[PDB]
Amino acid sequence: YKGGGKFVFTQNVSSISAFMSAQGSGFSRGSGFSVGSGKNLSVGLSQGIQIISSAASMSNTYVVSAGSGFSSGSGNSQFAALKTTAANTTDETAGV
Amino acid sequence: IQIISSAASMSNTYVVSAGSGFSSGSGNSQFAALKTTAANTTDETAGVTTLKGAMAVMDIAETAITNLDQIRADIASIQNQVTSTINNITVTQVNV
Amino acid sequence: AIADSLRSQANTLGQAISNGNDALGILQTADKAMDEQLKILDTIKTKATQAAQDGQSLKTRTMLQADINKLMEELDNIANTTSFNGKQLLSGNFTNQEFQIGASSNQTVKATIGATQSSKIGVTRFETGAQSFTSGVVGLTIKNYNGIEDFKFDNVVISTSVGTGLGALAEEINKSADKTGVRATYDVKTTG
Amino acid sequence: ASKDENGKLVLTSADGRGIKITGDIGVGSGILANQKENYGRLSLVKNDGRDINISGTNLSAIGMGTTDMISQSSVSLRESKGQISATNADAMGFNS
Amino acid sequence: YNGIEDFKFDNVVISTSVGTGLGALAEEINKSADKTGVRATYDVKTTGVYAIKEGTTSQDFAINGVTIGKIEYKDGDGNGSLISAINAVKDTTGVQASKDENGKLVLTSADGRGIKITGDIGVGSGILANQKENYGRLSLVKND
Amino acid sequence: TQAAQDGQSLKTRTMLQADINKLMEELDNIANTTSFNGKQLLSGNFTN
Amino acid sequence: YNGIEDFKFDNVVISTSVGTGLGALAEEINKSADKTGVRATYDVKTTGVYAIKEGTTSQDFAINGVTIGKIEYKDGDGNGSLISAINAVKDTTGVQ
Amino acid sequence: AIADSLRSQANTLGQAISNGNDALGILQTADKAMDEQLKILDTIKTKA
Repeated sequence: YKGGGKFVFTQNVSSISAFMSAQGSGFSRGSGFSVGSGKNLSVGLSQGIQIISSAASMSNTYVVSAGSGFSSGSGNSQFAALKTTAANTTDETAGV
Repeated sequence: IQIISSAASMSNTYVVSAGSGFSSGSGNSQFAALKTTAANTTDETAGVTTLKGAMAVMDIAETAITNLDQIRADIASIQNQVTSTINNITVTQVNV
Repeated sequence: AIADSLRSQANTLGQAISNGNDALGILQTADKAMDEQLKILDTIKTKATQAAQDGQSLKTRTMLQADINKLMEELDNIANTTSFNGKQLLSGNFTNQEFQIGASSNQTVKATIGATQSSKIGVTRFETGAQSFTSGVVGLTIKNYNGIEDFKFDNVVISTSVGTGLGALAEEINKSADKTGVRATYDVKTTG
Repeated sequence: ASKDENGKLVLTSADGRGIKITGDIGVGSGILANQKENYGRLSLVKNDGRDINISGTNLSAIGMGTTDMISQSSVSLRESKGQISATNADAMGFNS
Repeated sequence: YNGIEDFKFDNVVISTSVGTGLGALAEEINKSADKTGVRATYDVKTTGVYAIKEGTTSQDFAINGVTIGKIEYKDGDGNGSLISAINAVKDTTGVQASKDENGKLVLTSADGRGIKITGDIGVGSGILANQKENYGRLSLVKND
Repeated sequence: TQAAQDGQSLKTRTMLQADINKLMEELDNIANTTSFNGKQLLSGNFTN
Repeated sequence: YNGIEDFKFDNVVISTSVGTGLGALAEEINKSADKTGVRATYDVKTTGVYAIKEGTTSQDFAINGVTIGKIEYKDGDGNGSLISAINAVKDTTGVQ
Repeated sequence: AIADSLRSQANTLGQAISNGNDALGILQTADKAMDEQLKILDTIKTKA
């Protein structure tokens, strides 16, 4: 799943709080797992979710800045590397 | 004698508080557990030490046998597949 | 060039044979281990049957339960113990394990030996309805009995006659036991 | 008809026909006016651990209608090895 | 593909059936391996996050088109009932439920058929509503 | 043939089917695996 | 645990139930031994001091939730009554 | 082509024998169990 760290969406939510408040997710006010309900799934989401706000501009998840060879609209925009602070991509044990 | 005043609102006999997943009008409202202070429900002796306990442990053991057979069948299927692969590889290596 | 390609393929297949033999060893070990768990579970069920009679007091049923405790301890001990060289086979951490058995890169078999611990094997599902005070012709339906369709029983009478009642319903349900996996019993008492 | 240990009155039905007393039994025997129409209760047992999704046509007669408090649960071997909880026991089939 | 012209594979269905999926595509790609130099494989898993909690599935929880039903699972899935009930139909669906080391819920498909769960699996298992429709990944490997 | 009898419940038939799945997987593996020096022989692209 | 990242286990209950305690923790740890290299065991005892004298337990003396009652024991427990009375529920409590 | 056709027909019949020897167990069990019901009805008619 696209680097072994957090999971990466492309939704249009400002933060995990509104992503839970929003429809579709199982965290709606009617459901049992609302924010502040003893389940404490907000921490679980914070550890394993990285929501890209707008796919048009994502410099906080991929190394896609101007100096990089992958600037949006400059070709190669779909090959940019993930960001180690955004995700939790760690190296693998050496070789075989 | 424990008289419930009205079936629409009975939070003094079953555990139907808002925190529980058995709130009325939210589904599951007919599976709520009794209240130990309201009724006088006490635990039972441990396991096969009672008659109905024994006749329940019988089914639990039957289901356990079922599950172990189901797992052993998977092991056996993998083993037969590996054996066939090994025969085919043994012939192909000679031909190569 | 062709000779070197064929030599590489012959060596890779010669190593794939050893990989297959190792996989066979692991799987045989796991199976011959699970055999004893099967026998232990049989013994447990036999003891529960022996205790399910009412010619035995609580003091002897307690010896039955003490024996079952040790037997189940042994079962989970076998589960958490059987291991090849550290790889615990019968515990639940042997999921999605490959064994390269091909000349090229990603040809392999896969092993996902399930978990066989006493906290996870035997999980039955009980239900029980409130004490019924009303009569009437009843027709059940166990929805999704096999993953595709429903399962409608026959209409059954209840009230007080010989061929009526919860006993009749229990007969009708236990009849089709092998298809639904749902056995039924009853308990009819009016205690003050 | 039988006499309990604590002195209560017990009217059991072997083949499950349902007890119905018509006349006045006489209070003081222990049987309230609400127990005169009795048909016992059903006890299903699956062997996989998923909810039996019973939905018939006339269900208030077996005591599993849309207004009947039913109990359901699933137990493992290790869970049976200990003390049977009060709700788990009612699901098992103790305490009619 | 060879310095002069292109190379068009034949169309390949995807969704959830036996002759579909990334495995059905990898077969086709690997078949014409000696002419393109491009060998392919696949990896079709669906791994939750926030390893696991206590919850229940909807009455009509179904996976790959076959209905399972309501399952109540404990905090760390001590019952193993969820894994057992998902695995009891593994050779009809194509998915094999498993419990990861960290406690997460792993749903893998051996022959690459694509996992598609319809009902509410129940948040608490860790499978977000953005994963209920998974068909895995592709992995090509050239050698030049 | 072994599962074509009615002394076997759906569970045992399911064990049969689960085994047949792995056997057929092996068949496909042989087909897509046998190759001389990249030339896949038993796949269908060894024509003419 | 290996040179790059950490290793998070599962949340394990402790208190007094069958599927709880340092036994459950040791199971959960020893399961993941091949990757971490950290096996585990346990030792759950409760040894008195000033070896033993004459005295009695309170009328509500209980252990792990099961009530035992009053027990009059001699100086060196010459009766063995204390040990026998505590052992009479060894397979319900888990305490020998 | 023939030997592989006979090798299957020999394997099948070899398995079909097991289906018969299992269809005998199911039938003998059902038969010897009816034996007691006949001795019961005999008693009822005698008691009547």
